[PDB]
Amino acid sequence: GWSFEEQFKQVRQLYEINDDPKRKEFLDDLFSFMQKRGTPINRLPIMAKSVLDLYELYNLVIARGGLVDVINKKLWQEIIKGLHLPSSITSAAFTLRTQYMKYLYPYECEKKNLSTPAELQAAIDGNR
Repeated sequence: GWSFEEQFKQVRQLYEINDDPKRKEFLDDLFSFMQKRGTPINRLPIMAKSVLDLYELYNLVIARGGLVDVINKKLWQEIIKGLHLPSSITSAAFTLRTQYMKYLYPYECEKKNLSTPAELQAAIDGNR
């Protein structure tokens, strides 16, 4: 069974990444909003000696033009390329969008309000 405290200590190493005020303040705001449940994100795996920085995923998403733009254009390949998969490419694309949707879709919309969950379905419906 996967222990919950294991995901908890993984969040502490995220803050230890750097004492930069921008990164520290960002984590306090993002985790605090989703803190409604009280637990961190979905999971935080460890890459060799590096930790999967959530900040990197968000910065890459905006660097593209918006999560909805990425879904409708299906530019998940660009983010997957940065997150080099081992060699099995499991639900790599699917795994990224679901965890983001679980606690980062409201946060992204709150910070920029790129679009509404209504038109998002139009973007998701086209993919299907």
